[PDB]
Amino acid sequence: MPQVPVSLSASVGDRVTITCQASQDIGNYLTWSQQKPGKAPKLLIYDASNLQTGVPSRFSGSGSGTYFTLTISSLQPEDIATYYCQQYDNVPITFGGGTEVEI
Amino acid sequence: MPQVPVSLSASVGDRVTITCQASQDIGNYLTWSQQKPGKAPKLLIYDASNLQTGVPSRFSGSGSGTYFTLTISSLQPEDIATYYCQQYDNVPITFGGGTEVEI
Amino acid sequence: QVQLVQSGAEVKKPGASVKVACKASGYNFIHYYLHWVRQAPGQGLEWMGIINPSVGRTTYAQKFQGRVTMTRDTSTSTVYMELSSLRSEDTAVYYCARDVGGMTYCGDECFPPRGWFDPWGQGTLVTV
Amino acid sequence: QVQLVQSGAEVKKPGASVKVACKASGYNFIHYYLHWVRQAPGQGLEWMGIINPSVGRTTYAQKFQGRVTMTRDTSTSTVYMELSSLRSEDTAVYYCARDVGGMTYCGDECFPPRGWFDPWGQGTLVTV
Amino acid sequence: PARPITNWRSGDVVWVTLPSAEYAQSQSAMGSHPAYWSEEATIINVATGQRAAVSSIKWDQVTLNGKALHKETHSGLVYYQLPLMGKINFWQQGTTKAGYTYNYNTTDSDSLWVWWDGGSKAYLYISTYTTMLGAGPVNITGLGAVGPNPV
Amino acid sequence: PARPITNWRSGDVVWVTLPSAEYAQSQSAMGSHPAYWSEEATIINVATGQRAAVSSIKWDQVTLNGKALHKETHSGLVYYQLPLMGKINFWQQGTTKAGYTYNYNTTDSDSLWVWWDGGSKAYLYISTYTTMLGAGPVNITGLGAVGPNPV
Repeated sequence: MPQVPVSLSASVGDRVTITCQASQDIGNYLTWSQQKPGKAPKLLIYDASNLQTGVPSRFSGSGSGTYFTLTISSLQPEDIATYYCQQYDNVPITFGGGTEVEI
Repeated sequence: MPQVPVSLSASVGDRVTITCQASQDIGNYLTWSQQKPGKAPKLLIYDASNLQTGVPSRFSGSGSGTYFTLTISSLQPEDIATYYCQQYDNVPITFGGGTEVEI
Repeated sequence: QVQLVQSGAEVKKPGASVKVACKASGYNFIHYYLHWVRQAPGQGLEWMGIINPSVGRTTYAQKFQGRVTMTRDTSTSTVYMELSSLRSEDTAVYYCARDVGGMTYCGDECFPPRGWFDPWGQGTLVTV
Repeated sequence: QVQLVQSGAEVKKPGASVKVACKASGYNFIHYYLHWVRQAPGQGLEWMGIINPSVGRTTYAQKFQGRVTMTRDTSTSTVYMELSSLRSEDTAVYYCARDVGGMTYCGDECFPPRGWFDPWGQGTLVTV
Repeated sequence: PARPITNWRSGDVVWVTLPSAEYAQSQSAMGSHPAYWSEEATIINVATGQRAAVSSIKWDQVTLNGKALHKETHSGLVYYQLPLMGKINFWQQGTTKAGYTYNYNTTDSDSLWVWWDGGSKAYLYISTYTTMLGAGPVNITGLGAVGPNPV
Repeated sequence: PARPITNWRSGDVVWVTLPSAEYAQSQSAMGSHPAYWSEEATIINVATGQRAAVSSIKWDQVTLNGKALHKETHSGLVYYQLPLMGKINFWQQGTTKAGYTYNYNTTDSDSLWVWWDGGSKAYLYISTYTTMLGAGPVNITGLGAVGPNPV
């Protein structure tokens, strides 16, 4: 599951879009997670687009089938982390590769 | 639910029989519990006769409907306690009254 | 591991509210009914009421009619008991015990809820 | 409260067995599947296998085929991971994550088990 | 709390209750066959224990296997479908008087149907053949297992 | 673990599996009507998650609502009964091909039946009308709710 943007830096308050590509159809069995340097990865959205409770409304998912995307409306400083796309369709779970977001 | 024996003392190694009488038909919805002076009551048998896992095989229940009884084959010193019969048939749970057993 | 832990012992003056909690761990809190049983130091066991930890329904005893309220907290898996008038005769060890058999999803189809008392709480002594 | 706690970090010599546990509390242990994911300090996340805490079935990865065994303990609500050959490249943070959606009683009828990762473990670092 | 009651997956077990149920001679959502309905129904997830009043669910937000439910509009009324693997088993509350569905002699599996007005009023419909439990009002209880999305 | 899988109560939900099920033209335990049976069946308690192989259960120790099960002897074979509130819902494993019971047009509630030889061999029987899912062997999955004891 290649992640087309590997490292994107944008001004504070800009919009960020991160895309994931699959090798076969998954549907909505994909999730977006955020990982800080020392921590366990925190879950942003359940499925292709389903916001977790507590995550602020900047994060929102999209996409279906094979092409998935993650969009963020504002680029608050708490967004310096890595984001991952991981499918849960087939038995071998695989991850994206990660994007480093800077300001 | 009167308990006919209120206090019975028997020699170590004797057989102990404790009877409970109900005001109405209960079926097998009765349990026997053992309580030490300072403790929560410990459970001997689930139903009219169904031994708890871990309780020695001395303790054995019997009876059905209205007349219930508790039997003890040997009277090891660990038996100095109080025993209670409590129904779980109708909405107000009621207890027996207790028997103080001595050696 | 299935276990119920109760709050510490308290002493109250004649006329006061005592709130006793019973935390739950090791299973599904909302699946099992819970009870409260009082234990005077000399007398025997006195059942006080039952609670549904899924909808919050209660069923109190005739003696403890206008004085007892029971509540639950799903988030922290705790059930609460409150005694209001609190005369000197309300000096007892209060117990929380998990009920089995009927598991709160049948509804009224299994609410003569039949089941022996799976783990009793450690006990909490209140002195008035 | 749903939570998974892992054992402390460890350091091992090249060639050894490391056993990492993940205690479970706040829910039904036997109802949910669990996974194990490694995290090399520079590289990304590597899923290693899945476990059914009800029957004990496993499904490992091709890379960790002859080196990884996973076990469970129903009594203590814990799942275990073992790495055998343990070369220097096995320096990673190992994670336990609870799987949702398919809940071990359907069987094969829901075992492409679909569900995101509900709480990840705190992580355990092993250095070879 | 791991998966919301709104989220559904194949293999979920659902315990429905249809209090003071009425009898509808023809139900459009099931191709004009009789159904039982209650306006105060409750959906219970047996394995996880979560429950919700049917009238309290925003049904356009309900998903099954990651996708939105299959909905049909019949004469201006919106009906949401929750497919099940197998037939829906229901019986009169408190009795052993069991009912049967319209496809009693058929391989076709049953599916729950919900009407929702977009606000706080909703019904729950189950396939039936006749007044085998009466004309209503009567309390009934249904049990079923959630199945894959329609193709 | 609160109540053993051997202890049954009214309202329990049971998820049965009958791998490699065969078809019996007449079953004595249900009054000479067809049934599906598997010798490697497994019983799942959906709400509590416990499970047990049918062949691994000593069925003379199984109780329902505090009392032993109802058993019938037919031509030297002992059959144990687990009554259900409603009909038993079963379907072919992995497919939406559902089956139906013998009393498809009847109020009578269905009931699981088990044969046991006293050792480590046991079958599980479900009421059926015909070979609606085939003559066997075929994997099937059943779902039902435990009901009160027979009178």
